[PDB]
Amino acid sequence: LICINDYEQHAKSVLPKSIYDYYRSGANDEETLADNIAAFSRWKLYPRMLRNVAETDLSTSVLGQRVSMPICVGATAMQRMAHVDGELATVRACQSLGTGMMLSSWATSSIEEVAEAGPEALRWLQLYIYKDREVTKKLVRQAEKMGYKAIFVTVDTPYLGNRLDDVRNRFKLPGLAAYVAKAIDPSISWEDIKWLRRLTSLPIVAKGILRGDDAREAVKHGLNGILVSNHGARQLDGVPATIDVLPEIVEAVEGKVEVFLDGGVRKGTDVLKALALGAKAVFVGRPIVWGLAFQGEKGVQDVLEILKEEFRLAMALSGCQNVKVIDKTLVRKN
Amino acid sequence: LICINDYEQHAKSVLPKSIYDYYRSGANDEETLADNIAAFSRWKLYPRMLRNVAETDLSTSVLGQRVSMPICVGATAMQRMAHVDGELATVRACQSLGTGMMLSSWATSSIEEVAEAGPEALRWLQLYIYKDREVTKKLVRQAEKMGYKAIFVTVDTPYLGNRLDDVRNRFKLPGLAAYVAKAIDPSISWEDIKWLRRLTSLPIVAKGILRGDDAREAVKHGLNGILVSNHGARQLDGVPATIDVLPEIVEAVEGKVEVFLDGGVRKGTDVLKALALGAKAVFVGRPIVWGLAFQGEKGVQDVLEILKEEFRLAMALSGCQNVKVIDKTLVRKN
Amino acid sequence: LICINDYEQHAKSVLPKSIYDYYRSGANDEETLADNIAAFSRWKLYPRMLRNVAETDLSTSVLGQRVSMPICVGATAMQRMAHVDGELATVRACQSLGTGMMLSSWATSSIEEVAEAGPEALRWLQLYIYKDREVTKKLVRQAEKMGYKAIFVTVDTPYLGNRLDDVRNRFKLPGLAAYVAKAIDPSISWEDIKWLRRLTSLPIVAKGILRGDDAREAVKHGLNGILVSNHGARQLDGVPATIDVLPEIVEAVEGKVEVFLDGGVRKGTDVLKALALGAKAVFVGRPIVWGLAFQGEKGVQDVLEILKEEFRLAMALSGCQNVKVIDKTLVRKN
Amino acid sequence: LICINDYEQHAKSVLPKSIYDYYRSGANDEETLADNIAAFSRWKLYPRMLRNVAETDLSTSVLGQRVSMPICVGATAMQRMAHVDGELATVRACQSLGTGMMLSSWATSSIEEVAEAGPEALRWLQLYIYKDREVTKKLVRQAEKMGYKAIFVTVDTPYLGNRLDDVRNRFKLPGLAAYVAKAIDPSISWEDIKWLRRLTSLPIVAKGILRGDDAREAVKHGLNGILVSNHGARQLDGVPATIDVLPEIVEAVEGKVEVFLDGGVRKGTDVLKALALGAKAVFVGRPIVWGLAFQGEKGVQDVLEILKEEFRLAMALSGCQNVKVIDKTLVRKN
Ligand SMILES: Cc1cc2nc3c(=O)[nH]c(=O)nc-3n(C[C@H](O)[C@H](O)[C@H](O)COP(=O)(O)O)c2cc1C
Ligand SMILES: Cc1cc2nc3c(=O)[nH]c(=O)nc-3n(C[C@H](O)[C@H](O)[C@H](O)COP(=O)(O)O)c2cc1C
Ligand SMILES: Cc1cc2nc3c(=O)[nH]c(=O)nc-3n(C[C@H](O)[C@H](O)[C@H](O)COP(=O)(O)O)c2cc1C
Ligand SMILES: Cc1cc2nc3c(=O)[nH]c(=O)nc-3n(C[C@H](O)[C@H](O)[C@H](O)COP(=O)(O)O)c2cc1C
Ligand SMILES: O=C([O-])c1nnsc1Sc1ccc(Cl)cc1
Ligand SMILES: O=C([O-])c1nnsc1Sc1ccc(Cl)cc1
Ligand SMILES: O=C([O-])c1nnsc1Sc1ccc(Cl)cc1
Ligand SMILES: O=C([O-])c1nnsc1Sc1ccc(Cl)cc1
Repeated sequence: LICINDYEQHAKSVLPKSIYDYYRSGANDEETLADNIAAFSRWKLYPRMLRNVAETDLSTSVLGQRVSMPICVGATAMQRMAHVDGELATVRACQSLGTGMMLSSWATSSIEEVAEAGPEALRWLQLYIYKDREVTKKLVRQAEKMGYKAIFVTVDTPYLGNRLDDVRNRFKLPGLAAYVAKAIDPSISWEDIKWLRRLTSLPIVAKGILRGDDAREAVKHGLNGILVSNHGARQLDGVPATIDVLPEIVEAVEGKVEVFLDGGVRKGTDVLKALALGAKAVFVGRPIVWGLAFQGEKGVQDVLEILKEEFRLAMALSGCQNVKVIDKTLVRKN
Repeated sequence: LICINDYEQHAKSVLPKSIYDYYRSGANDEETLADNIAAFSRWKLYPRMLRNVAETDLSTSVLGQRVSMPICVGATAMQRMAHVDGELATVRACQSLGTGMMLSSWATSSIEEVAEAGPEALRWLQLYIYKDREVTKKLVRQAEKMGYKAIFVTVDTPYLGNRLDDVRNRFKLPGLAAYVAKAIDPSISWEDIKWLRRLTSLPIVAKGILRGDDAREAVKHGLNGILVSNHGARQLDGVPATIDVLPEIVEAVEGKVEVFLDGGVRKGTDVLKALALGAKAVFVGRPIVWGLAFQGEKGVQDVLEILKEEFRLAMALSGCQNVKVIDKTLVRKN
Repeated sequence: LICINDYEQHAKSVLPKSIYDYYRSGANDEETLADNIAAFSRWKLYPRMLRNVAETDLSTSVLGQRVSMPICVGATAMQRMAHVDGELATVRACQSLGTGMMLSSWATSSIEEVAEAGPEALRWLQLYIYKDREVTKKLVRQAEKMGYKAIFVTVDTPYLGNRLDDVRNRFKLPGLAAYVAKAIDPSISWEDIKWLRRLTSLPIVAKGILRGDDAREAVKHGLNGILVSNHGARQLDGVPATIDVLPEIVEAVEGKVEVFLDGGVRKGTDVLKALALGAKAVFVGRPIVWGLAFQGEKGVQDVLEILKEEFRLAMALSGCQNVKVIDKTLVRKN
Repeated sequence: LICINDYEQHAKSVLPKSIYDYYRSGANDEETLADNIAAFSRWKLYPRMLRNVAETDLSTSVLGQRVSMPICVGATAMQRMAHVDGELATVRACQSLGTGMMLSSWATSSIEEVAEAGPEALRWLQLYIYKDREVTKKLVRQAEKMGYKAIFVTVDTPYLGNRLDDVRNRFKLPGLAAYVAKAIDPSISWEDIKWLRRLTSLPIVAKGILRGDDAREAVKHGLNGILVSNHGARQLDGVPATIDVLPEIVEAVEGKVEVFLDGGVRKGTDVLKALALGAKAVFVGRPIVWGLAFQGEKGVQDVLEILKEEFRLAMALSGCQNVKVIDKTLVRKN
């Protein structure tokens, strides 16, 4: 297969409508789902010519840890619905490639099983502050023990988003909105973030910030990064594309913490634009799932290599031999 | 049924083309009809994270009177064409929900019958200043006697709008433009508003203002609110979407009177954007009619509950525990 | 028939493709043809409420002469291809309605025959400065003798525009680009306009100006008006919609001469927007031809009455009792 | 055939999908391919009236050499795939017309064979700085010996662009990305341009610059022109349309060297807009290939004459008797 969009159409075939719709969906009318993609098109590239691009180096670092490319795997729940191997395939592919994986909450594999499947792979844990604070506490402890290098706290889901396709055909695995309400605490504030900060010395990244002020607030509370994310357009519909908010957030943080982006990344040029606008790395969600549905582990590895090569070429044609050379002048919005 | 747009398609089935077309239509080319919806999409949401949203309270007040949500039923004529119960179903549903209903002119039920059907429901009367001033005078007196809490004077209809579908297949119930010309006085000015002001101490709201200067003029003449309305895009085609004019009107009124909006509200996020831009409450027109055509009273109650829950979720995901927390920074226009 | 767009589809039926295509076409890719219509949609209306609109008066004046409405018939060549009566039907309909007609060059009726068919109708002559100056001279003399009240000099056609459909199927009546090259002088400058000015004391209007500087130049050379026109999008494709250039031209002329508009007028609201932006009257081209193809004289009269009533309603709903009340604040561009 | 777009559809018929797709393609999603065309539509024309346009003269000069029109043939590889005569047909047609041809790298004809086929035709050579510097050196020497009047150095291809259709069906003539990597040196910098400058006293034009700073840098290094080009949208997708970047480049160069444009030119009005924005001449790529596929030499000659006449008419209708009269005020962007 040639590009990421071919993988989605192949996953559509191999997967039951019920399950493909769950992975594909955005919230309500899917205005933001469409805009995550479209916004990248509105950012035009202004490449520099005649720079030595012979040995294009894609390596960078995420929160102190080296990675082979600024493209890492984002947290998506219930990966075993896409392929029998699920999270284990994902993490093994990340290991092959030298990139990191964010293990999702409601993963279809344990934190321990993931660690063992990819012992040398870079691993981070995505987590919610649950009603039962002890559950959050145990997860953090387990992540520390099992060699996970960061905690991503998702802050944009006091309740689960209203995804129309999920209701039209009811859904379950051994609706979804009720399970979230029982477990995830809608009352949480910056005080509950102070608690999480004292709970661990691991780098914590606030996942799902879309506002400048909230970003400054994250910095003030001693967190170590912002993942600019609209939760794959699955939460509040009508929020801007994450590539559009990224500038405001990059500027608000004033270089004090690393800023990352997910939502809409499907091409090498997407990666380049995000890094030009100031993101340190990007995360992909759906593309990994589509890879998984096609060929499990080899599917994920293929998806990440297609993105890797596309990013290498896009870097080369922009006159960027390494990631440190990328700058704001490479992009301008129409 | 899941969302408001499903109700319209169901009403299309159950209703004769002649009658569905009457409820659906805008004026001339329906440019504004389309824009009432589309404009909401152009207003993007910038939600705050990590605010306590455990006990989301949707209650507010309209012209001194408490309501359960900032979503109230707008005036639409001839509701018995949609369902045998018409206005009686509508008002009973509003009573169940704790919201208000604007009784329309040319209602298929009397002011007295409506009052009795929903004695404890919040009720307002929509009215025109008719040629025969006594007819207007009696209606006002009746509204005072029957427990109606406000008068909405529609000021945007000196003549009836040209709705193409209404002419293509002639229309009637025991064309429409002739009945309006006989009854509604096209000569009326702010002097006729001075008259209406002295006529009653009930709160009067100017319904159908689209200009800043006209809004200031309404304030100057001692009226108690502005309903920013383009009459469901049924009057002058080529006027802006009401969500677009709302800022100019909110600013022109300088907090001296409450400002409301109708036209295009179909989703919880619509409600949120209107309130963010400064409206106190919104009115829905067509959605109530579609509810009525589907299941009469239960249909209207369902429509309003779908909107209610959608607004609750949208509020929660924006970090708004109550309506007093909503502010201008929640929205920015593309 | 209800609106102007219904007339075009009826004319499509009754006319041979060859002849309908000639009347319909724009130049090259028809970018401007589309934009003449579309631009009107981008101008939004901001109506005033509660102004006495009981006796809406549509009468105004064109170059000193009273007319019943600011909607007049523009010059279109070869009207007998659409209906046996051609120009005679057109002028008789204008007489019925109390509006003016611009007789076209290459009319399928003589200046004398037109004058006799509508003796009391307001008549102007459209003219080119031909290579043979005597032909232009005779036409001017004839127009003076036959009671024509103005000369419209078309200045945007040194050569005929390239209309793709006209070449695909060759065309003729007892190609077209060769006849223009033989007759119309491509060398003409403002000096040839000085000549035309001294030739007659009739009001002369420069037809087809699209630039501010050219408009000032027309004023300087003692002409009496500007018809802002892109020749029905038939000349240079990729020029702006005439409703877009009208502001720049209205401002450049500084109230020294009357300014008119044609191109794209199909609805009453079009007329209103043009007058709001400062035009004194508008001309319609194609709609008259479509009227003619449907019912000859009654067809033209119907077309003009539909426009008349639509303009009356649009005026009323904007709060304009007469044309003198229309002002720039009625419109704002998106 | 009437216009350039008819030629593409005819070439689609006569050519195998494999070969048509190679000539047609852009890079990745073809965002820029579409925008090269679309951007011209966004530049509107503001024609002057009543200027003597009797003897419209289209002649100008490219790098000191007279040409019959500001429309020249751009470099496209492997022209014999389109027609048995290939480059020989192209150059003979340019000779007939009095315009120049840029001979492409990977031409299906030798530099010597081209020179002989069109001895009196204006000829320039397009070239890459190859890994083997001697190959570049020989080409330059040969171009000097064989009467070529300029060297166009393509600077936007350190690696070949990723054209999806080329991979879907593999391609070859007695994939393509491997041949480029073996031959074209991705390491080259402005120092390798200094080398090329000392290598010849022929005018050198930097082909494929899209940035203002890079243009200034080209000027500083003693080059003689900039060809504003995005390589027919075949390299980095998501770069602006060349007509959009042309202003920034024209201004950055401050009249010190001639600036040219290719990419998207299909109509006479395109040529006019490019020259209005400050380009001295434009190059066409694909249209020549489509001409070639239809009727070889007569096909190319037809294509160039259609463009020539369309440009003549567009010039005339703008009030431009010659190319020296074209100015920035003729265009404004929407
Ligand atoms: C199938 C699905 C499940 C997801 N599950 C989670 C989750 O459990 N926790 C979380 O923080 N984000 C979750 N996300 C959001 C992703 O972390 C990420 O923000 C999003 O997928 C990025 O957008 P993309 O899919 O266009 O790459 C999920 C997204 C999808 C598509
Ligand atoms: C069927 C129909 C009848 C209406 N009748 C009246 C009316 O009698 N008086 C009035 O002031 N507005 C009337 N309106 C306008 C509504 O009060 C309200 O402005 C509009 O419906 C809001 O737009 P919406 O339908 O998109 O919610 C009517 C609208 C419709 C659709
Ligand atoms: C069929 C056709 C013939 C025309 N003939 C002339 C003409 O002879 N002289 C002239 O100045 N304009 C001519 N025009 C342009 C019209 O005067 C007028 O500018 C144009 O029709 C207005 O645009 P509209 O058709 O959208 O109303 C012609 C237009 C059309 C459609
Ligand atoms: C078939 C094809 C082959 C091309 N080969 C070359 C080439 O060998 N060297 C080069 O500098 N540009 C090459 N180009 C780019 C052209 O020189 C030119 O930039 C482009 O075709 C202009 O865009 P247009 O096709 O829309 O006119 C090629 C373009 C195409 C379509
Ligand atoms: O966007 C998404 O799909 C999600 N984000 N956080 S949980 C989630 S899906 C989900 C999976 C399992 C359970 Cl129990 C509840 C919810
Ligand atoms: O938009 C609308 O449908 C309306 N607005 N005011 S009356 C109305 S419809 C109407 C109903 C009944 C009569 Cl008698 C006249 C008109
Ligand atoms: O737009 C148009 O159709 C026109 N404008 N001026 S003449 C014309 S059409 C025409 C009619 C007759 C002759 Cl002989 C030449 C040309
Ligand atoms: O856009 C294009 O098609 C191109 N630009 N430079 S070479 C080229 S195509 C090509 C032809 C032949 C060989 Cl060997 C390699 C590449």
